[PDB]
Amino acid sequence: GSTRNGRDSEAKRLGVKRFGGESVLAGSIIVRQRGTKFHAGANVGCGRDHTLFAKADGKVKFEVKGPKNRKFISIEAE
Amino acid sequence: PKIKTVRGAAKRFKKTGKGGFKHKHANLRHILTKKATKRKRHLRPKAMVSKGDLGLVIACLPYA
Amino acid sequence: GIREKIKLVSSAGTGHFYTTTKNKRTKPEKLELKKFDPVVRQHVIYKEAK
Amino acid sequence: MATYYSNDFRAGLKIMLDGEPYAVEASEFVKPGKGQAFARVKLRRLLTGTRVEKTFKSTDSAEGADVVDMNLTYLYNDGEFWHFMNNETFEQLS
RNA sequence: CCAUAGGUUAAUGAGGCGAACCGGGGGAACUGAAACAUCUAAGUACCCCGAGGAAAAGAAAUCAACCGAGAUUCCCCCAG
RNA sequence: UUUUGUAUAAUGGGUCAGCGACUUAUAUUCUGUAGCAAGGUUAACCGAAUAGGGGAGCCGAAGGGAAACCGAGUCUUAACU
RNA sequence: AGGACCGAACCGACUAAUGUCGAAAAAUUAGCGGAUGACUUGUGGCUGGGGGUGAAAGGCCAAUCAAACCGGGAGAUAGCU
RNA sequence: UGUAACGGGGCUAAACCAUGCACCGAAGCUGCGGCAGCGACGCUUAUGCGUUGUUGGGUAGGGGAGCGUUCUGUAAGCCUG
RNA sequence: GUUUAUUAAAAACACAGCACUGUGCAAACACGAAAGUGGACGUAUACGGUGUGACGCCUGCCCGGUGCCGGGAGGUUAAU
RNA sequence: AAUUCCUUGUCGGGUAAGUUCCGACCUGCACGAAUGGCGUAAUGAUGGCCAGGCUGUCUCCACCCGAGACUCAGUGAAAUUGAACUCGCUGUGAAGAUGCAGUGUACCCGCGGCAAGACGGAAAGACCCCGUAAACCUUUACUAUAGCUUGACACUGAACA
RNA sequence: CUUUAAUGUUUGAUGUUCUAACGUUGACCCGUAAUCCGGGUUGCGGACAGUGUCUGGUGGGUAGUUUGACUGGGGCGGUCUCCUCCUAAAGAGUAACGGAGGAGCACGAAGGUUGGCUAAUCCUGGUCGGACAUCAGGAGGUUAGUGCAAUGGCAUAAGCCAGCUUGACUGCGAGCGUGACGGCGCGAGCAGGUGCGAAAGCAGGUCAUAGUGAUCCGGUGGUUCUGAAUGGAAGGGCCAUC
Repeated sequence: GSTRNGRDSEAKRLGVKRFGGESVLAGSIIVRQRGTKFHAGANVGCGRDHTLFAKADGKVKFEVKGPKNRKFISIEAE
Repeated sequence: PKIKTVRGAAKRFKKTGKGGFKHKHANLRHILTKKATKRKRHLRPKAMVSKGDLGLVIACLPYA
Repeated sequence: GIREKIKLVSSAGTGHFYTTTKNKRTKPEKLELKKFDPVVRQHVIYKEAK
Repeated sequence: MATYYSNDFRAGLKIMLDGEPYAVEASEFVKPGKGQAFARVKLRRLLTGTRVEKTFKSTDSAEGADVVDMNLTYLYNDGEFWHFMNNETFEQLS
């Protein structure tokens, strides 16, 4: 007979690129993600694609803050 | 007989001072108004031919 | 397709132009935007043309 | 551009070949073992419309027409012409 | 009617062969384009005519760059 | 030989002797090597001629730019941190 | 009289067997069809390659035919063996 | 097609499970002799070694080092009735 | 009667007849760059083409489509 | 039905029995009127069917006569061929074994026969797919072109309406 | 516009007459012993026909050619780029003619900013008024919304509303992300010029992720950058674009 599926897309290569304590030079993408699964914290910016880019050549560190426990991404400064 | 140059590659590449090649980027001839001006700034200057497709350029223009 | 493309021409002395789109058969009044003119280095009014 | 192949269109799909618009009334798509496919299409002329019968192959067929059949309101007569108005958008028509 | 046309007679010349080169008249397709039609192959193969020991071109209605060079042909560069 | 894999019942060869398949030309790039070295080398041609003349040229010492133009800088830009 | 009839020569080729490294690159044997005609035959002409000829089968054109043979382009091209 | 569902004879342990030591068994490992690559080294050298460390299956494929054949110079030399 | 010389002799091809159609003669048409020939030393009771296939009884409706024939008002349209 | 799928349609004839033949019906998948429809005497090396006569076609083969085959003398081929000291079997295996495993059987070597196997011989499968293969053929495929056809200029001028 | 007439009208459209080009495959005469040819007369055609060049039409009569790939053999049917989820084995990636759906846009506000606001659906009470309109209160909690499929996200709202607005701005861009490459994505900061806000600040489009096509050829605008003797120009180039 016939089929109606067989269609997908270029896998977007998302996820975290730089993990925990791992020195990142300013402007380095850390998390490439759909929505704000991981939120931007200290010294880390958020782009127009919810890519949290580093902003200060330092470390990383994820956390949980407020009263929603949203992994948060900060940048220890070394 | 001496090697003839591919004449179309002669008009699209130019040798730089350390063996590399410069080429004009390829998206900036038409439907431009749907492109953002961030793409229409980065496509405007000259690029360098990558390390992968550098051997294909050398073979098709030996004198330049 | 329907939303055709227009050409905002600068009201300064030069001929710099922005190009954009406009659905003409819903909102047919012309665009009178105020954009940056890089020849004058000022921020003069632009106006729709074809 | 809206090009059509003859194995595609069902009925009412307005096509445009040989300088005249055509409506398709019906089309029977057949293809037999050891032959190719053809569609014996029962068309309809649109400008002088009586009927026309074409038996297209599987390839090719025609461009479409700008062929809108919308509701118009007869409201006026003058000399020859007859003017009309849309009750949805109020565009002129002569 | 003159005259031409034709016929006659004499004189002189050509005719055919020949491997390549050489000038002219005509002139492919396979192929390559990773298909193909523009294009290429290629004015090539091939065909025909014509001469010579060589032949054709050859004494600027040529170039040049404002300074100049001085017919034509051929080899090496310019120059893939 | 070809293949994922052949004793294969897949190919090929009756045997013997002889012949039988990466060449040649000219450009081009890298490797070795020899010469000379910010220089290196001539092509036709001339030549009592694989000598010697001949430097016409060619590549290299400077790049940037589409180009004019500028020059250890240049382009981009109204200007570059 | 007759594209009349039966039937030898002459012309043909319906069936069967044999033959199918044959006696023969299509024949033999036993029967079979036409046999005064749109017949058959000898000699010599004529028509030619996308052309001839064809009571038409794409049959025939020197044991070759959906485009002969020979020579040349030519060592065409072969992503295949 | 023939026993044809231990490989077979045959087995009531020569079957199964447990536990125990023996032995067989490879081109593995060790022994003994030779060979080659590569890396270190010491002290030597135009490079070798009591050395020492290791390494050495191979198709497509890349790298290295050779043998032999015909012919040219060395060669009117040398070998040869 | 003819046919696939060399696996098919038939219901295929041909046929007398039939009808449509072209052709007024320097004919239509065929062969040929052209001259010229065939048609034909014929001339519409003649020739070419196409379909059908003795004879008997017959041959119905459809001009939308496609071809053909005729018409020229109008629209479109080449070189110039 | 030279046409009918279903289907060996259903009915009748013929036969002890008939998917064929003949008649008929009509539910004509999908006849049909000069790409002719339906009849048609004659004719056919034409297609189907039935009957008489006739028989080795057959039940079911028997015997005889000749030419080979067989032996002998003479001459003397061929396709074929990796090499062979070239068994059965059951299993394994590039999946159908003379060759491997287990096992059985078999003294060495001819001759006359028969062909089940050697995936026997002959023909680089014709079917099937594939090649950006080839040829012819078709047409409302694409692009051209001969021929036909239209008009303008040329050969080509003079008078009026 | 629509008729009428005068003139120079641009002229074509045809339609008789004529003979001298031209035709004659009409008779006669000569070359000439020749149903060829040539000339000479004469008759009939006659500026027609015919031919050359250019040109529109028709043109399988003829020639060169094309006629896709995947595919559980091939044809047929389906499919071919992009986005979302699963398969996908907790980094990324991952196939099948595997299981499901979507895109070939929309918007000058649906973008920017500042200021505020909080849903869905039931429940009761209430004029017409019902299962359901508007009003009021409660329960409820984001089961709502998000220009559009799915997933992730969203209360500081990215959801709803209002004012002012054009940053849907030009030149750059450290640094990474992701592709074999062409490319694609993110981006603090820098200069110029603006918007909104008292200000701190935010703003180089939109909640993110589809909404798309390389070159060549050519079109338009700008810029003396080149401009075949020179001066211009043409044509190229660059820039904006189609």
